[PDB]
Amino acid sequence: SKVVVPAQGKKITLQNGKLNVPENPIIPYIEGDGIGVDVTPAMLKVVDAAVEKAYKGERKISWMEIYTGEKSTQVYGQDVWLPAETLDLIREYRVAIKGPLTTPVGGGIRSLNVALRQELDLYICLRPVRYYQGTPSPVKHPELTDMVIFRENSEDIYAGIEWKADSADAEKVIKFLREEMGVKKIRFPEHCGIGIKPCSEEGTKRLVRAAIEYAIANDRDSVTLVHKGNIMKFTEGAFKDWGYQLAREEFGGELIDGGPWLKVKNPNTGKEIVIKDVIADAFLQQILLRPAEYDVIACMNLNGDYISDALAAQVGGIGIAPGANIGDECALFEATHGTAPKYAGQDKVNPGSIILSAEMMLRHMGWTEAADLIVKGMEGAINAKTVTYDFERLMDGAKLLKCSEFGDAIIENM
Amino acid sequence: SKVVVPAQGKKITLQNGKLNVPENPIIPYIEGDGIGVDVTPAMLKVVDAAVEKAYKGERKISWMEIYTGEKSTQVYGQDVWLPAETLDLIREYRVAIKGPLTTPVGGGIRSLNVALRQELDLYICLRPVRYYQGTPSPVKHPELTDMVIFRENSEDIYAGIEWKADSADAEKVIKFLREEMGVKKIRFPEHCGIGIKPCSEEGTKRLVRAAIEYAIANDRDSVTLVHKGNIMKFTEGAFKDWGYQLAREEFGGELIDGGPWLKVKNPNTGKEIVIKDVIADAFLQQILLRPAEYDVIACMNLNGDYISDALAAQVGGIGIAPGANIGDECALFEATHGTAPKYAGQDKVNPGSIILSAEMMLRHMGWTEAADLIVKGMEGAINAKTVTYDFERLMDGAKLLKCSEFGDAIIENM
Repeated sequence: SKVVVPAQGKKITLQNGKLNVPENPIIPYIEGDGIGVDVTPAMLKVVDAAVEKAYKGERKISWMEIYTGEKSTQVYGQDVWLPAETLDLIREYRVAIKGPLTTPVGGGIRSLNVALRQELDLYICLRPVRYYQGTPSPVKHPELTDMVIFRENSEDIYAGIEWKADSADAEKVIKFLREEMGVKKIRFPEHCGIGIKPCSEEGTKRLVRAAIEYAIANDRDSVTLVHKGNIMKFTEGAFKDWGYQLAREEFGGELIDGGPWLKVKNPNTGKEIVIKDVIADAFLQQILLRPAEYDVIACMNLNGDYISDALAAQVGGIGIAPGANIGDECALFEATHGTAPKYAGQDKVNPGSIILSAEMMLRHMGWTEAADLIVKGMEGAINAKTVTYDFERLMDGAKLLKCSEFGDAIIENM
Repeated sequence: SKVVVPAQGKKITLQNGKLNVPENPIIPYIEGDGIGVDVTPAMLKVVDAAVEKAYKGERKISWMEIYTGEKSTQVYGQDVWLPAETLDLIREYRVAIKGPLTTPVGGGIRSLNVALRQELDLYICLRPVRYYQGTPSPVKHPELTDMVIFRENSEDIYAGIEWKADSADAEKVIKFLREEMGVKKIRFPEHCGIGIKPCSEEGTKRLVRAAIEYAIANDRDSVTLVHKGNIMKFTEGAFKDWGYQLAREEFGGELIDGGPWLKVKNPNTGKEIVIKDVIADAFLQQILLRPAEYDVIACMNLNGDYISDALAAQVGGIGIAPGANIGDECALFEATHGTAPKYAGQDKVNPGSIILSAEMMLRHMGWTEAADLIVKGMEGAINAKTVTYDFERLMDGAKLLKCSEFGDAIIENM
């Protein structure tokens, strides 16, 4: 209604579990608030150059701007932070990409990023982190990290089910818990905020299924379920048990030794994938002390959030980390950093996160050649030490480029 | 009843908020399971040598063995994992120290470490992590880390309030949430485990009060409240607000700029302590990229658990990290690693964690001189590269010592 659909261009189609991508597909993109205004132009330009180069003019993306966040209020009026038609158009066109998003405080509005994930049921938050050679790192051996995070997006304490301390609601559920359920374990029931943490069998088996499938499809070496199940036995501990059950039941997993670990034989390469688990606080230690031991990671919402952020900091990628939210019906790729408003408009932040999320978008579309050209350009620009301000402070002998110029340096190294 | 109280020795007394420690105090110690049998002898020997050396024979600790874990079942019978009299004797003698503890699976027994914390109301889990010069680290600059963690021990998702998927209880509380509370946000209400996360005003203000007091008493530079309050507004977000409120209300904090940060003037040194906050997933990134910016940390149960484990791994201290659980009436110091049963009895693991928890025990007793002699010995032994197997693998040119021998190397460097 305020989105103008491209006169040239055709919709991507879902023909039962498989995307049928035209040569001129319409992709919705949400520009983003703050530095979204800088990074999103850089990404439309390097993706267009990559499909122009890979398919020699045969394929072209028809970009369609849709709205969410601060820009949606400037287009539809001060009150609409998430238009109902963004949800519809992402549902419809099947794959979209977005920049960083401002959620307001003061108006009872919960996280717009989490709102897109939950409203469209994009239950997989897929976070690849690997080291790009030559980026400045805080750790001695960042090249040892090559992990892919499958983070559950629809349950956990992130579902936003909670009531304020002293609210009627809170008093009511605390009354129910003490009187009807007989819980004598809340230390101070007065002036007490309550949050609910749900974890279901359908919710964890659909994420774990995707993670092992990823491992079979890319011959990864192992799937690690991370959980804090020694203290949270019926949510986090249920996650690890339903995860192992699904690897036994659906993937024909077998005990290594006398357990608990399983082996899944990859029906294509013949190799064995280890399904193992590790407690989430020892895992935060293990990614720093033995990163080469881990590969594909499956975990719940909160932990997945912490794990990816922590891993992206050790490889030097806080600003170049890609991300996707995938459901059965559509996928939304995204810059995983913030709106950074101090820099907005100055053309200086790193466009690397949304550009590498656009390669994940291309790869997902089946446009592998265009997608390999972007990570080829990326490696080259960083190796050329022809870099953005955030990488040049930490590097000696680098050449400082603006946001837009690092975009052309990715195209030059293609 | 099976503990034999020392014929020489006198009880420590609490004479309103202040410990009155005799020259020959009786300290309860729980040996611990697994490698507890190796580390706890090393710690009784280096602590005795440190008080012998510091006070030239005037003071002496009367050690009294009490029981919890696997050894309690061998003393009181197969079913008693936590005797009621351990709780009483730690209450009574005021300060105790313990080794690693085995909680059994199969018998519905929740975490014995968490059980001591909650049953004795030791609401502060105090975790100091600093770098000891010359220990092998995974990061380029471990010397930049010097933080003290104040982790809330009595609330959060760690209170163990939860019900299994498909249990009558679970069905009942999910029914209450959907019908009586009108929650339409649980994605899959069938086959769903539910955990409760409580956060009260009394529960967070008593931890934050201790953390700022620590900062005033040791002239630390700042207190950082870390929380995941953008998604969990009424528990984690209530934590940050009640934390700032208590710094305004009780410590006379003032806005820096137009907020949100506060300044508290230290009434002894005149210096300003910054009370600031940072979201918990960006904080896991910040301790690796800018560790010198942070000092005293206050946080809730789960986050505190993750933060300390992560910080102890980057300074090379997964096996030398000290810890305490402090309440208003008693304190329990502890090895913060596991029972490690494969090595148990072999005299090879690092006794550094329980020894440095014993210096925190000594310091807490007011026996500062004996406590400085232990960290003097520690620095010396590690600097002499006269070290235990876990540090020698990662070091070149080290001399390998057994557990007991690293204990004598701490005494030699005293």
